Amino acid sequence: ENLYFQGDLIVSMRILGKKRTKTWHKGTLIAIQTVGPGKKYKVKFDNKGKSLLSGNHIAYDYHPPADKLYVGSRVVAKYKVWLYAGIVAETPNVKNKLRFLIFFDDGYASYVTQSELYPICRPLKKTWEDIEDISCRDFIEEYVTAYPNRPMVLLKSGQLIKTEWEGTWWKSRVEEVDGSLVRILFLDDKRCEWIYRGSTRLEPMF
Ligand SMILES: CC(=O)NCc1ccccc1-n1c(C)nnc1C
Repeated sequence: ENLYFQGDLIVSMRILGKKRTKTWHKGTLIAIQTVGPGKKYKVKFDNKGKSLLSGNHIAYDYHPPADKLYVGSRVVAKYKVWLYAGIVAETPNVKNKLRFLIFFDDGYASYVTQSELYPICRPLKKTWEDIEDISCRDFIEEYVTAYPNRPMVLLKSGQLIKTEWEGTWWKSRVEEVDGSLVRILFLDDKRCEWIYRGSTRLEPMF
């Protein structure tokens, strides 16, 4: 059946849609289709294209209030400017300077503000089940379900550690700590990465 209304969605509303590049883009909802118990959403993008999308691949074109976001919430966030999907890992508190921690689907971790987030319209019941990479999906499942139990390593600037990258352990130095993230300098290539302090990639004991 073709619908005009579905929950709080209405044909002709402004929306974000996921493209095949995995980046998200502004568009208009032009149709809502039911296929059995399933639903699909047709989006005409502002520049290029039409797509027929599942409800976990569209997002509202506004910023969610803080009270609607939980650990595990499925969101689209500004990525450094692209829009990319992720999962809320922390909500604002004193220890993170009132920011949201986002774990992006590709494994990137960043603190963002509410103005950098868009809520996904119809997330999966287990929100991590549409993460493509099984290693990434399993980490997120474990993190979200164990929360607020979060084993982390206490690191300090200047500390020498080994950090995993592409299957091997590299000599590295802690440059800076920002809440639950640590900025690691790899000593061989002298390049930095922000890493979650509960990552098994971090080995201070060697
Ligand atoms: C940069 C970061 O720590 N992201 C968290 C994360 C989120 C999802 C999947 C993997 C990871 N991860 C990476 C990448 N390194 N360790 C872990 C855990």
